[PDB]
Amino acid sequence: DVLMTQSPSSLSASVGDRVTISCRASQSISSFLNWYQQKPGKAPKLLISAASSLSSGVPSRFSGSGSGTSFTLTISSLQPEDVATYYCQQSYSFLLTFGGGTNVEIKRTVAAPSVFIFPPSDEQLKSGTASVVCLLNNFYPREAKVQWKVDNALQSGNSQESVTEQDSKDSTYSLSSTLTLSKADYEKHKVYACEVTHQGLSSPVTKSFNR
Amino acid sequence: DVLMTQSPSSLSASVGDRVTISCRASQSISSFLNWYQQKPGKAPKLLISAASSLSSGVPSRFSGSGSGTSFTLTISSLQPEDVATYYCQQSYSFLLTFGGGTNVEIKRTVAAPSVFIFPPSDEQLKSGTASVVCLLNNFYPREAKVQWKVDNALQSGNSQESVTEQDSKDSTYSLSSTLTLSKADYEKHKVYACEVTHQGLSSPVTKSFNRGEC
Amino acid sequence: QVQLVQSGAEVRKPGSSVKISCKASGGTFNNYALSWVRQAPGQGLDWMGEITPIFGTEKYAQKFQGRVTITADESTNTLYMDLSSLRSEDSAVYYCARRGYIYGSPFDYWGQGTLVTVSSASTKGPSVFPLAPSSKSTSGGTAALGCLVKDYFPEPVTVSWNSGALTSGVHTFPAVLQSSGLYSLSSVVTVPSSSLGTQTYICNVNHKPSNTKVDKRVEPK
Amino acid sequence: QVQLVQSGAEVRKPGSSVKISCKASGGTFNNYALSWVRQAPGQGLDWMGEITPIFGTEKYAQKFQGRVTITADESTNTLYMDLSSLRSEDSAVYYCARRGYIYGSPFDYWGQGTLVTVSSASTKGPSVFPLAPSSKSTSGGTAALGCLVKDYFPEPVTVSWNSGALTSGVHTFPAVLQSSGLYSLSSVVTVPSSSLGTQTYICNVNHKPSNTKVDKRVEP
Repeated sequence: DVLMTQSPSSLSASVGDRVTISCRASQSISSFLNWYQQKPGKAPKLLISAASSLSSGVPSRFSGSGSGTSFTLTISSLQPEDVATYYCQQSYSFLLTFGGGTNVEIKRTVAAPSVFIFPPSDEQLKSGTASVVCLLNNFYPREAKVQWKVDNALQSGNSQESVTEQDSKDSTYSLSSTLTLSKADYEKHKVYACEVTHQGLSSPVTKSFNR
Repeated sequence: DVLMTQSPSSLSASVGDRVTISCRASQSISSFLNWYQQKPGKAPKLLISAASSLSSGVPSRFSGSGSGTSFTLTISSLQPEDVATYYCQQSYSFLLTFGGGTNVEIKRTVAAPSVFIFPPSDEQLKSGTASVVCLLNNFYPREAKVQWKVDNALQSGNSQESVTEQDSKDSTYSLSSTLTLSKADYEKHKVYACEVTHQGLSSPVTKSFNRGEC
Repeated sequence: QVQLVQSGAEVRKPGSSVKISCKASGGTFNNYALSWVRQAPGQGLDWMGEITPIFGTEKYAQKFQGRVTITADESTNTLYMDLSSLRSEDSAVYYCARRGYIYGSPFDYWGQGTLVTVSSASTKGPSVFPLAPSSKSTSGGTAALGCLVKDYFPEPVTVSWNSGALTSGVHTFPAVLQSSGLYSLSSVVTVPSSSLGTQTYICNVNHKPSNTKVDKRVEPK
Repeated sequence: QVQLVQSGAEVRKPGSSVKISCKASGGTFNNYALSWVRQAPGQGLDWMGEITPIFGTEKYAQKFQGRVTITADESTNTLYMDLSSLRSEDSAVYYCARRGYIYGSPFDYWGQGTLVTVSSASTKGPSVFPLAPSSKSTSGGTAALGCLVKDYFPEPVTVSWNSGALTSGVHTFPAVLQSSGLYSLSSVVTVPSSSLGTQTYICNVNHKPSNTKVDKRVEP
C-alpha cells in the first residue's frame, strides 16, 4: 500500500503571500499524484492532476510540481477564498490513498469582536431549562476567552462554544457561547454577564442583563 | 516417485462389520508400508508399520497384510470410535508418499433430531445484530434441511449451517443453522421459526419463539 | 456527469445497512470509474472502493472488503453504495467521486456528500426559541436576531432566513452535542436596527428525520 | 513421553513467507528424521520434505523443491519449516512428524498441526455471545446451552466448557465463512434442565491469532 504524508498539517499566511504544501509517497508513484481543495461540508474540488496539470477554471496561482516520492502544491498569491483543506492523493496503486490534509488559514489585521447577549426566551423557561447566549461577531484572530458570571459567581462546566469557518471574503470568525441552567437555578439569580477577552480589546468587554 | 492408490475412497459399514481397505503401490515397496488413522482436526495416529506390525495400544481388531505392491488394512469388528480417514504411506523410497485416504463411515438406525431454537442474546442485540440459532442434535442419517420463517415468510440468503463429524460414541450428526438479521429488522417481526426436514420425521417439525415472549 | 446528486442525510441503528444513491444529473456513468470516499468527523478523506461498469471490475480498501457493495444501475443512471453491519465509527459524510476509466485518472466530479449517522438514540425534533436582543442592544444601530434550535437528534437541521432571501450576515453555528446526547445550534443574523421597521425576520428550521418544519419571527424584547 | 508442540496459527499475505516451529518436549530430535506434512482443507496428507540432522541429510518433494526449507536447532530441540512465495493454494494445516533415523521407519510422533491462512485480510478477535433457551424451552427437561463465537479471522478458535470439566454432550461446530469474510462458530452442550439451578455453565474461548481470551457464563 502507498502511504501519503502531507506537510505542514496547517499554515497561515497573508493575502498575496506565496505558500507551498508538501506531499511524500512511501514508494514511487511516478506522475500519478492529484491535489484537491475542500471547504468544510463541501465536495472536494480537483485542482491539479498528474502532479502539474491545472484543471480548467482553476486560477493560475495554483501550480503543482514533483515526481516519484516528493510533490508540492504552490499558491503564488493566497486569496481569502483559498481558505480550505488541501489533500494530495495517489492514483498509482490498485488501492487509492489520500494524504491527511493541510488546513490553510488567512492572516489579516486584528478585528475586535462585536458582543451581544441573549436572555432565555419566556417560551423556553416554561419547559424548565434556561439557555443564555453570548455572540462574538466578525473578529480576528480566532483565539477568544468567553467567561460566564451569574451574580458575579464565575460559571464552570455548564457552557459550550461553537465557531464559524473563517469567512471566505473578510477572513473573520464569529463565535457563540451557550450557558445552560435549570429554570429553578435561573430564577434564583439576577445578573447574567458574558465577559470577553480578545487581542482586539484593550480591556475585557462585558455584556449583561438583569433577569 | 512411488504412487500410492487407496480403494475405496469412502465406505459405509455397520457396527460389528468386517471392513477391508486396499492400498496399492506403483512399484514394489517390500514390507515398508504404514497405516495412519486421522480424525477431523486431529493429527494422524500410527496404527500399523511394516505392513502388519500393530503399534502399542492399537486394538487387535486392526490388522494389516501384504507385501510388494498390494496391501490391506482390516477392521475385524467395526466400532463407533473407528470412524476416521485411514491413510497408507510407503517408507521404501526416499521421497515419501501417502495414499489419498479412505473415509470410514458408520450406518446405524435412523434417529430423528432433537431440535432447540435460541433467540439472540441481549448482549448481541445491544451491539445491533440478531443471530437466531437452530440446533438439530444427535440425528442419523446426515442429510437434514432447515428452513427459517419470520412471521411465516420463508427466509432466503440470510442463513448458514455447519454439521459435526460423525460422533465417536453414537455415530450421530448434529447441525446448527444461524439466521442473521439486523436488530432493527428483528424488532419488526414476532414469530421466529426453524422448520426441520429429516428421514426420521414423516412430516417436518417446526420449532418457534415469539420475540418479546408473546 | 455535469452534476453528481446524492440522496439526503440518513440515520441508522448499529447493525443496520445504508444505501446511498449518486445520480449523474445531466450526464452518464458509461466508461467512467465510480468511487465512494468518506470523511468521518474532523478526519480526512478515506477511499472506500470503486467500480468500473464497462470492465465488470470492483475493488475495495481492505478495511471495507466484505462491508461495502457498490452497484451501478443504467436504467436509473444511478450509482449506489450499500454499507452493512453499521457501527458508530461509520458516522461520516459519504461522497461519490467519478473519474475516467483509464489508469491513473483523477476524480474530476464529486457528489455533494451524504451525512450518515449511526446511533441507537431515538430521533427527536427540535424546540426552536427566539434569540431576542434587548431594545438597549438594538439602540446602537445593529440588531442581532437569532434562533436557538435545541434538543434534536440526529443531525442535520437546516436553517434559512426569510425562506432563502437573507444570506449575507447570517451565521449558522456548527451543532454542539450536549451532555443529554442531543444536539443544539444557534443561527444569528446581524442587521441595521431600522430594518426591523421595514421587513420581517423569520428563521425557517427543517429537521427532516422528525418531519419538523417550524417558522419563527424574531423581534427585540 | 515425547510431545511435538508446533507454533500457532497465523495469517500471511500472498507472496510472503511463513516460518513454523516444532519443539520436542520430553525428547529430542537428535537420532531422528524430521518431516513436514501438509493437509489443505478437505484434502489428503501431502509429504513436503525431511531432514535427518544425525546424518546431515535433506530431501524435498518435487512439488515443493525450492519453496520449502526445513532446518533444525538441536540446542533448543526445535525443528523449522519455511515456505516462501505463499499463494491461496498454500492455505493448509502443516504437521511436523518424527520417525527413527533407521531406513523404512514410520511416523510414530506428530505435532498438533499449524493452520496457515494466506490472505490480505487483517487478524480480528471474536465477540462471544451466549446461546440460551427461552425459559419455556428448559421446562422440557433437556437444556441446550451454547456460545456463538462471531466475526474472527483467521481460523482457528478453541472452545472449552467449565475449563474442560464439561466434555459430555459438547458439539463444537465447523466454522462458517460469512459474506463479510469473517468466520463464525457455535459450540453447544446439552445438560439436564435442573442443572441450570445448581451450577454455572461457562464457555472458555481462545483466539490465539488475536490473543483474545473470553469466558462467558451462559444463562437463559
